[PDB]
Formats: sequence, structure tokens, C-alpha cells
Amino acid sequence: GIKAGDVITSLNGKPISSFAALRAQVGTMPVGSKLTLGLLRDGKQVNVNLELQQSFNGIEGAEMSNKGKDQGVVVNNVKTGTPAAQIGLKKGDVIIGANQQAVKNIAELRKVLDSKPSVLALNIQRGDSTIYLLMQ
Amino acid sequence: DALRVGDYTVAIGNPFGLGETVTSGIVSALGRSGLNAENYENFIQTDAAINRGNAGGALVNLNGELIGINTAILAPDGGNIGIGFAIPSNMVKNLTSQMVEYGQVKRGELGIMGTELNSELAKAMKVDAQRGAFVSQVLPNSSAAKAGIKAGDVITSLNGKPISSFAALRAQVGTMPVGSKLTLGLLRDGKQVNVNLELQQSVDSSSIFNGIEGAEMSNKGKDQGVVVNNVKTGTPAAQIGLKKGDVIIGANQQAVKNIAELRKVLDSKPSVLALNIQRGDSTIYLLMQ
Amino acid sequence: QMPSLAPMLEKVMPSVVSINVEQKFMALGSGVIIDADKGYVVTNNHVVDNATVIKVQLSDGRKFDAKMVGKDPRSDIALIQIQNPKNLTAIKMADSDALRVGDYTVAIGNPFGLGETVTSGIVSALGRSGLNAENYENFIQTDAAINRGNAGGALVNLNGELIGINTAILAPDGGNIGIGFAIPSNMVKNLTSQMVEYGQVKRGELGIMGTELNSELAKAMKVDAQRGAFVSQVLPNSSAAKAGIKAGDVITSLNGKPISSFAALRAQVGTMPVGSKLTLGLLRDGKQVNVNLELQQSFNGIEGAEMSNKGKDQGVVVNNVKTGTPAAQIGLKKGDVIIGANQQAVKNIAELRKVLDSKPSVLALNIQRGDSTIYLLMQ
Amino acid sequence: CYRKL
Amino acid sequence: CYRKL
Amino acid sequence: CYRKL
Amino acid sequence: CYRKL
Amino acid sequence: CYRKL
Repeated sequence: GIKAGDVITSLNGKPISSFAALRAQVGTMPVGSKLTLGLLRDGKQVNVNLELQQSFNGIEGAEMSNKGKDQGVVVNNVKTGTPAAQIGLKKGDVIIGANQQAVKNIAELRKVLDSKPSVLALNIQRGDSTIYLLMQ
Repeated sequence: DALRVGDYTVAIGNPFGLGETVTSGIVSALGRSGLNAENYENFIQTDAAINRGNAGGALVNLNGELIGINTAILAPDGGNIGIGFAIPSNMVKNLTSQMVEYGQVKRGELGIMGTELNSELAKAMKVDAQRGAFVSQVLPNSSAAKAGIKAGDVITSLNGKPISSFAALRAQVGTMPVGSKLTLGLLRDGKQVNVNLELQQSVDSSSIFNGIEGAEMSNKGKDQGVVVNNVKTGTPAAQIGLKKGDVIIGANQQAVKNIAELRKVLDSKPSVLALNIQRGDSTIYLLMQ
Repeated sequence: QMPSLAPMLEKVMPSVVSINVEQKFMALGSGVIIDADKGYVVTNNHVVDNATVIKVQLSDGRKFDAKMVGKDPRSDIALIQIQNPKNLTAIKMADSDALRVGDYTVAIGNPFGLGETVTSGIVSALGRSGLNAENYENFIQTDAAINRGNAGGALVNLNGELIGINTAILAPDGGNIGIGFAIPSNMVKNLTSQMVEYGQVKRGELGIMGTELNSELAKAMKVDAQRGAFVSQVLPNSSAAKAGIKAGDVITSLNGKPISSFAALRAQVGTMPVGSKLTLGLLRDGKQVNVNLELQQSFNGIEGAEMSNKGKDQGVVVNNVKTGTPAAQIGLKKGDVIIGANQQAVKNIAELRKVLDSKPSVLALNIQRGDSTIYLLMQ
Repeated sequence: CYRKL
Repeated sequence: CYRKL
Repeated sequence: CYRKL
Repeated sequence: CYRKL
Repeated sequence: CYRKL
């Protein structure tokens, strides 16, 4: 519940010297650190608690959503900016087989990507016509 | 297709307009491609000396039978340094055979896609051969798919003759008539299934642009007009604001409802030409030259 | 019926490769397999030096990985070993000394990376040198086309037998002008096989100093030959001295083979391993002198001083130190007797070995310079 | 790159 | 750097 | 007039 | 210029 | 410029 135009004046009760102080004073708290600020929006001191953030088991800028009956992983709608986007991936793909080895879930997918295949030539029914895809 | 890396070659041509000069050498290597990524390259490499003006010259074996037409060299200073490149006679005989009957080339179409099979892919894909053509995409309703071409195969044979590279097999096929029939050896899971095939058709519109090419325009419906499905920004046809979903009649008081009706009068070479395109209900104009 | 090289090349192209090497640069080049079972490839040192990774790609497509085995920047031969090698093809050696100017040659390599390329030619000349002054070179010269990336390649005769390794070319523009050089097989044989047994090239020298023999010297000193090797001084206590070569001698033949130039012989024997025996053909006072020789180097000792035992369990003695050596810098002088080192009473050089084999960062030697008792410090 | 055939 | 001639 | 390969 | 060998 | 906290 921090909106624009506000001004931060505390950090766990301690007055703050500058923004570059605060920038540092939290660049050193580990991810998920919980802190409580002091705030100024239009002449009112409001106290706000918080938790840091980072900057189905996905792989290399993607999103691996499982599918039913142990047939293979599935996802649509991959973000366009990833290195997993310039591979040729579109919205709406399935999983079935991996490196002449049948992959039927995320556990079978990692047991392919665990052995570090430089080839990564894996694909399934992508859309409505069977095709083959490659990476790395 | 009988040449081997080792046969002796004798080149002919006219370097530096001196006249008919002969050179001797050998087939340095076969199936060379990629020095210009766009065009179809299955170059025969010869150490026979070749310089400026040798192009279109004959490369013939020791009986004097044409095995190639010399087309390129590799010369950092523009002088032969032991590398000549020649297009094989079997690709040449095919295109000389298309330019006689048709006057142009009937661009053949198979219905697959692929990419050069390196030695890495065959390691994980558990494929036996290291050089081939990996059929990534099998296009539907295509004559290629009709033969049962699998997704994830590697083409390794063409008329029982092995294949050097994809861009060579790609080149070896793009030099053929629209109604030819050829065989391909495969390697699906360990079975070398050879399948016959046929190519199926493919009307370019960059020849109507003539320097202002920006995007792809075809024909609409029952000649209601040209087509603008193309949506390109920053192209030679972009500053002139040709956006999507807008074709009309035509320019300079010309009734243009198809691609041909446009070409009838555009090629009367007018000084300035102004389309009539209409977006939604808005009838606008748009000028060129 | 037309003759062709395709029958010979069909059997030989498997034995040439292409190699790739990777602030940090990425290199092209060519190599050639010497031993199929172990996967030994040879190439030029100037493609595989400063190599983080070495990637060999055979004739058929199969990329592999290789590590270094030896190197020799003085002749420019370096050897790699392919990792996890299966189904390899070794090229057959030839004896370079059978080469003659006018013979036919085939050059296989990977020029400009394009792929395995074959180029034909003849033996332009032999025994060429003088392009890199401080280098061992007995080059074969060929008019066979050779360019960048063809280095470390194969020069084989019409029977596919390896006669030499393509190395350097003379070309002002950066493209072959008809002058390509190659290192002879027999030198490559000597350099490679040394890297497998010893890991490095151990190339001790017999002790002649001297200079080229020119036609002007032929007149001044009544010498029947115009090209050879002239002996200034022989090193003392060297094989050259022991064998009875004297100053003012002229070397005309090596092992019955004639010599082209002093710079060639300087290279042919620079690749021979330590202790190799040989026979030279000399010329003193216009008469044929034939000699027999054995090359020589350039526990029971230490870096600078020579230590032997003395008495029963008393301790080792430094019997001579050469001035300027490391062991003379640490202060050890003639006559010193070592009774203890690092609080460990020493007797033989064997109790000293285990102490020294600890490789400690410091050495406190309980020596006895004369009658006094002192300590000496090293490392 | 992508290749068409 | 390939020249065509 | 000095080159290497 | 004399070179050892 | 603008630096994220």
C-alpha cells in the first residue's frame, strides 16, 4: 500500500539520512527480509510493514505447468522476451517425449535436463500439427 | 553426382578479358554452401585457377564433359589463391531445362522445414549419422507430409546418393521442375525408410514495388482489390502510411480490383502515381514518385 | 578411363581433421591422426597454444574433445590426444628422406574453416629455411595450394603416405602465391613420439659451434663443396669434442645423407632425442672424415651443487658448486657437509630426499663450513 | 537460423 | 569476405 | 617480406 | 653471427 | 536518474 508521491522518513523507527542510505540499508537484507517503514503522504505519518521479493517447475525463462494422466508437461503464453522465446515457442504446447526417451511429467523432464544435453532437441504436439524443436 | 573429392578438373573462361585461358586442378571438395546464406549453393570446390571474368566459364573433366559452371572464388585481395567454386552441371542442366520450356523457373515446393544436423544432435537424438537434414517442421496438407514424412527425422539419402549438408540438399532440390519425382532415405528410430515424393507449386509482389518494397500484397476475394494483410513499420512502404486492412480501386483514375489490373497500368510508367486506398469507411488517397 | 586421386583420398581423408581452439581468441586449423587406438592428433603449435579448450572434428562430422600432450614452439609441432576415441583412422607414415624435387604432393587441410579441402601440387624444393632465424626448419616447399587454416594439415604423396605437415607460406597479400612450406614427416615422427614417451621434447645438442659455408669460403680454405656446415669452435668436454671434430671442419653428410645448409642440419638434429647416435661426413684438408657421435644434454644432486655422501652416516658433502647457480646463491660453497636439515639429523641423500620430498617452504641446513657449525637457509 | 524447405 | 568472379 | 601461417 | 648446434 | 529501492 505504497503509492506515488509519498516520502519515506523511517526504517524500523530509525530516522533516515538519505535515499542512498536506504538503498544500501536494504541492499544488505536477504530476500524475504521483513521490515516496517515510516511514510509521509500529505502530512500524515503512516506505518507500513513489508517483505522483500526476488528480482509447476519452470526452466530457463519459462513456465512448466503439468498436465493430467501423466502424459507430459504443458504451457501456453510464454513471455516474448526470454531466450526461451527466440527458440520458436508459441502460445499452446504439450509434452510427450525427450531425446528418444519418453517424458511424462516434470520429474522426467528434469531427468533429461539433469544430464546437461547440449542438444535439447525436444518437442511434442505444438498447436494442432506435430513438429520438432531445438535449443542450445 | 558421380564426382568425387579427388578427380582432376580443367577450368575454362576469360579472366581479365585476356581471352580463352585454360587451367588445370582437382576437385578440392564437394557440396560447398554458406558463403552467401540466401541463395542455393552446392558448390564444387576446385583449386583450378579462376579470376575475374571466369564466371559462367566451364569446368570440365579430362574427357571435356561439363561437370560445372564456375561462379565464385574466395579472394581477400581479388586474385585466385587456390579456391574456385563451381555450380554442378546437374543443377545447371535442370535450370537450363526450365528456362527453355517456361522462360522462367517454376519454383518447386516440398512442404518441410529443417536445419543442418551437426554432430551434437546425433549424440542426444541417438541418430547414427552426423551430417544430414533434421526435419523440424512438417508442413500440413503438403505433398511432403502426404508421403508420411515424420517429425524429428533426418534425411540422409537422395536418389540413393548421400547428402553433404541441408543447405546443399536445400540447394539440390530448389533446382528442379514443379512436377518432378524423387526419393529420400530417412532414419526415424533406426529404420532407414526411403519414401518417394513430389513437389507442389509454391506470384511475387516485390516486382511491383521496384525499390519501394515494404511488405506483402496479394489478391482479395473475387478481385475486390489488392491485399494489405502485411503490417510492416519502418520499411520503404511505411513512411507512406500503408497500414493493415486497406485496399481500394487504384491510382490515377485507374480501376484496380486485382493484382493484374494494377500491373496493367502501373507499368505505363507515370511520373507520379497516387493510390485510392480506403480504411473502414474513409476513402483516402496516397501518392508515390 | 581417366586417372584420379579420389581412390587415394577415399582412404586418407579420415586421418585428417579440423581443429578449433578457444582477451580470449578462437582459432581454426587442421591436424592429422598418428595413432588410431589412442586418438593422437598432431598439428602446429601456433594453433593449439594458449588453448583453453581443444575441439577436434573428424572427416565424417563427429566432433570430439582433446587435451594437450606436448608442445615444441621451436619447430612448431604440437600433439593433442582425443578424449574417449572410438573408430579412428591413423594415417600411414612415409620416410621424408625418400622425397625428391619433382615428386607429386597432396595437401589436405581445413582452409578458412570451409571444410576438409584437398589441393594438389609438386615438391617445389627441399631443405628450405631462413624465414624464422631462431627456428628449427627443414621445410619441404610445395606449390600445392595452402592458406590460413590449412596449417597442421597433411602433405601426403600420391600413395596417401604422410610425407610432411603443412606449416607456413610466403604470401605478401595474405593469399597463397604458389609458395607453400611443410615440415617433413621424419621430423614430425621424431617430435611426436618424443612427446608421448617424455611429454616434452628433450633435444640435447652435440657441441659444435659454427656458421654456413658459402662459395667464397670454398676458395679461401680449399674446400671442395659450396654448401655445407663450417665448424668454428667445438665446445670443450662435449660429444663434438670427444669424437675428434676440430675447428675448421666442414660437415657434408648426415648419416650418409648430404647436407643442404647448416640451418637444415641444425633442425634435423634439433628434433632428434637425447643420446641418438649418428655419423657425420666431415671435410678437413679436403679429405673425407667420417665420425660417430652421441648427443648430450644442455637423485644425487641439487639445483646448482653436487652432493655426495662421506663416511658412515656422517652426512652428504657439497663437492663443487658453479658460481652463479641457485645453490651458490643460497651460500653453499665447496666442502660443506650437511648433518641436519629442519631439525632432522641427516645421513645419506635418502634421508635428505624424504625431508626434501616434503617440499617445505623453507630449508635450514645444518652444514659444517670447515670446522665451524653453521645453518644455511634456502626457500 | 530458421531454415525452410 | 568472399569475392564472386 | 616476412610472413607465417 | 655464429649459432651453436 | 531513478534508482529502485
